[PDB]
Amino acid sequence: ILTDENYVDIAEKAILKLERNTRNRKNPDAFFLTTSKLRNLLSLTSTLFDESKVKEYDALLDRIAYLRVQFVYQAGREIAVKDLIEKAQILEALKEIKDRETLQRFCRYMEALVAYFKFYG
Amino acid sequence: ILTDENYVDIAEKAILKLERNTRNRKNPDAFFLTTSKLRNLLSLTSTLFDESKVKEYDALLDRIAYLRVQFVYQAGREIAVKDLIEKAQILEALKEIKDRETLQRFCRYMEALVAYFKFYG
Amino acid sequence: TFAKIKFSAQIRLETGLHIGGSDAFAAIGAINSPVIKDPITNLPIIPGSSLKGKMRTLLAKVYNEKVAEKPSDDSDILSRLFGNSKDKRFKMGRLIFRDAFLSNADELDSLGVRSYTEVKFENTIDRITAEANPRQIERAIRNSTFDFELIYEITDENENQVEEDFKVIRDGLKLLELDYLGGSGSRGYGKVAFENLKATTVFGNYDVKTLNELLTA
Amino acid sequence: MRTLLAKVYNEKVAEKPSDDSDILSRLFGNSKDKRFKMGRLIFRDAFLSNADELDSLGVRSYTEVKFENTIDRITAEANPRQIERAIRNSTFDFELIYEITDENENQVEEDFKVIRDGLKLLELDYLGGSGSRGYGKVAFENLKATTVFGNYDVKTLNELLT
Amino acid sequence: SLGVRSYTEVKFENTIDRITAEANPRQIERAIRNSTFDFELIYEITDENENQVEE
Amino acid sequence: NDYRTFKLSLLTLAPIHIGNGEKYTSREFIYENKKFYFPDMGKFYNKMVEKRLAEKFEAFLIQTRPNARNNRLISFLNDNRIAERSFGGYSISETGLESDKNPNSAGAINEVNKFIRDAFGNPYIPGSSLKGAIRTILMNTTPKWNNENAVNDFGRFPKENKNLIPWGPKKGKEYDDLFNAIRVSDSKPFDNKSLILVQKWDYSAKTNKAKPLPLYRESISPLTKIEFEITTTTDEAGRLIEELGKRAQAFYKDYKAFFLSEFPDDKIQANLQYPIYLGAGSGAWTKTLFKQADGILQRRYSRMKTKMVKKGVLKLTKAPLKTVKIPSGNHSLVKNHESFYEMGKANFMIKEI
RNA sequence: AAUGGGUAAUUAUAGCGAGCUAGAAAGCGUUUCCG
RNA sequence: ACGGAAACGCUUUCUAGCUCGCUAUAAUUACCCAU
Repeated sequence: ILTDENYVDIAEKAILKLERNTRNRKNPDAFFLTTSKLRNLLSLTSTLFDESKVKEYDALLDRIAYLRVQFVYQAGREIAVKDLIEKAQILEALKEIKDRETLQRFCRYMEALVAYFKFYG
Repeated sequence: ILTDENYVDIAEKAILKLERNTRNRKNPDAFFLTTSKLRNLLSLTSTLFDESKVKEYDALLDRIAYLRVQFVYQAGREIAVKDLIEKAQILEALKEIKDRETLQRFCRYMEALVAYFKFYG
Repeated sequence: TFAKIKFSAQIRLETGLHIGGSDAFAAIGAINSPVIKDPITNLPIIPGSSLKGKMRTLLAKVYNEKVAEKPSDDSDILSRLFGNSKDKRFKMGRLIFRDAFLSNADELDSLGVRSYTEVKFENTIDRITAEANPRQIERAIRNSTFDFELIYEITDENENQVEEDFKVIRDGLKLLELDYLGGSGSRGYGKVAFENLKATTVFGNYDVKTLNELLTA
Repeated sequence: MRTLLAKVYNEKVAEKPSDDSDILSRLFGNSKDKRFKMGRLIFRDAFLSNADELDSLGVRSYTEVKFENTIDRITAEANPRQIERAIRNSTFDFELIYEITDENENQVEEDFKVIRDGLKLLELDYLGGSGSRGYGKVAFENLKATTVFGNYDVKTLNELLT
Repeated sequence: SLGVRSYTEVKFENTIDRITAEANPRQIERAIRNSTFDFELIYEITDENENQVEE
Repeated sequence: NDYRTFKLSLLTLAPIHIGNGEKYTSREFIYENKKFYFPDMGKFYNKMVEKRLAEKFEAFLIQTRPNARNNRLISFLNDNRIAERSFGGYSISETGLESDKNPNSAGAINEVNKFIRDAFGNPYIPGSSLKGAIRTILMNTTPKWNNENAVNDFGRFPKENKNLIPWGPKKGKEYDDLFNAIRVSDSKPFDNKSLILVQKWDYSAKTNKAKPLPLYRESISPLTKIEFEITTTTDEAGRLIEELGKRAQAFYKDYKAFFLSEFPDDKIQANLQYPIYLGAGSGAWTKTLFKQADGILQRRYSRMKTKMVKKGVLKLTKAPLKTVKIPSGNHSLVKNHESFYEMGKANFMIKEI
């Protein structure tokens, strides 16, 4: 669950809980999750955040249900993405996405994940 | 039947109902359905999902009727595919595929089946 | 005296070009790297930005001594036609690259065409251990002919050069045939021909009789 | 449309919009003249006419986003742009209020040589945004003049808008 | 209910100075379109009108 | 003007299959005459619904027979008297070496692959496929890239260091990117009639019988001339392309040293030009910088399809026998009878402009 | 031994995610009625 | 017989100039299975 107050510090604490590359101490603290892998998940959400500002919710919810396909498929393979969606509660946040304000909150919640990934990188 | 809201959690509950390899407990919980077998069914649907975005429905419905050939032929042999199309209501979903929105829904419904197969594997 | 000069060339492919975009909600086991389409007709198009980005960056090795680090450092024969934002008098210079959409909609048909964009499966093979990594990218098909619509713009500053500023257009229409018009370029992907160029005067009553015959050599 | 018409009717390079000639300033208005304020033309914002005709066709959203990286010149890097622009065959209702003041005299027919030519340069140059990379190509269709305020006859004028 | 978060839009404009081509931006605030304002014009009748209440 | 092109005249001396990632299954082709026919199965289904056979046709695709020719699509035509060609028109001829030579099993092939095509239907060899063959030659015959490569540094060993040839934008420093300056173009679209649909034959050292295999790749017939334009810009990528006559032979001489030793010389054939291996054929030692992959490569197949105790298995076909007769006398083109070629063995010669 | 079948992997990977110019500029700051 | 009366916050102004969705990438690997 994430509200309009806490959808950022949940996303900050999520990135800090991503377990680093403790192996191979040359250039340490790198994440198993990589940048271009995470942007694939953002490009999904950062085209619904645009269309939610223009369209209504009911003419848009077909692409919203396909996020639950994509966030599982991108995490079902290449296990470092599964490390994200279990720690950052992505699949639980898609359970509560019933309105445009929450659609614009989760699509903005993903942008906080990309922000602190780039900051703590 | 599957609508724009429920075409994913039906597909999630379908994969969980696939009976595992309860025999041969070394590396357990493997499915009788395999990955490269399922991708043969997806490559059928994930080339109509491309052409539906470009072409109309009426100049495309010849390949749609041949899905009912393929999903029966691929399941008439090698019975683990028949375990899929009876549990995941594939042949019932092809009865209601009268429009581009439903064509893009079933072809997207198959992608949720491949997603949770890879995730629960 | 003010005049506008239009160039109605025809961009005909030989190897299919891939001016990409990104359909963000693509599919699994489908095209994960599409081409940019026309948003209504869903025909593949060539934007003017992919043309202007390949006209300039191939004429910046030929008509540019003291090779430029930035596009602002082009040596003021190239900036006179391609614009230069770091200059008092070269901003928006004299060329407009209109988008080349599609011409042969029904000449590709009656050759046998399912879709106007083909799909190519491509497989990054890992050298060690022979791992496979497939990808599916779209291409505009082979005999697709596009509508090149470059527009020149004559002021009273142009005097003697007018005609100097077409050999750079003619060579930009020639240095690109030796290259690829965008694309996953190294392998095929836009070895393209610029057929039957024609300059006309669409405003201001300027003569192009001596101007056309230097575009046919 | 002023700067396109500025390149035709000035006879010297106007460094200001006030330095445009007396045929531009009595249409688009001038602030330094106490005689050419309250300029003759009134341009209204154009809205989507065919929002229903773009519906029931192959497009869904009325804006498409174009992905447009640059390439660095010596190191060949990339910097991706996402420039939103309207879709291809959007049709916009355009209206062009002209005000026949009693000081107009015989200039009414001279202005329509200028406005039509301003509508003919916009069909050659672009309209807003990155115009040397596409993004322009405006076609003005169904050009016709009607009198929204009384006592003028446009019967011998709609042939100029052929 | 025709979702508008603030009743005044902010329009961004600029100016292209001639001969140098350097823009000069501007942010002017405008009330949005389907705002409906209530207008009350009051014509007062006295004995000094004398058949001028239709002219 | 820094560009300088080449003409790689690729001459197929072997069945060469390329691409398309999809396959005609069984019951999707009719063996009517001594030539195959691959219909449009959506167009085939629409005519047959109009001939009122759709319930019989789905009942046809579920029941198997002890015979095999009655489990192909031609039996559904003869049991219901279909008398038209008229479908999605694509047909190739055959040789008799596709199926088992014995007549009873003839025409009972299954699961053919497809060859890569444009949207017109005319096949071609793409430039992306020909460039991957060049890269392995340029991998294995440099002494600087064939080093102790494939450092994993994490997890499992199969991760090749792809950041060993510079290819990225590489910020700060100047963009070199050798393989951007090697620009392989596509083929000319050739004709369907040079397609013969060979099958894969496995051959090991022990168990000297060459076992059949149900791959049925529609391959290019040998002795077909295909040209390629390869344009190179810089000097370093300029020099590595005319050198290929000394690079591809040095590759194949190092590749004759093992996996083309320990075999009879009957199955292996001569070169007669500069040798090269296109896709979908002899793999994992041609699609591989092979010195550092031998120990590592066999880890992936501790399975039922187990890669052998030796390096690998020879990949063979059965294609019709042809000769070139270019030297003094007819060049015999094999060293055996019974029509064995090795799959993917191509040959070229290179020339500027 | 013949017969009849193919089967299993990967389904894109890594990078960039916008940069720089302008950020308002010219006028009018009370006029008329009035002593 | 209102510190009142008459008075448009208004005229002029393109969100514009420069910018390649590009870079590397053989649809390939393995050789059996059923009785």
